Amino acid sequence: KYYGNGVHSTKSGSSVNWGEAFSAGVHRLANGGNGFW
Repeated sequence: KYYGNGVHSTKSGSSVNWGEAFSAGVHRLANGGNGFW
């Protein structure tokens, strides 16, 4: 499930929600993985 299942209200930030989801996960890999590189 990706780019579709949004916890927050899409009304407020539909496009911002999708990106926010993935962006949030980056924090996990940022501690031990790729992160943003």
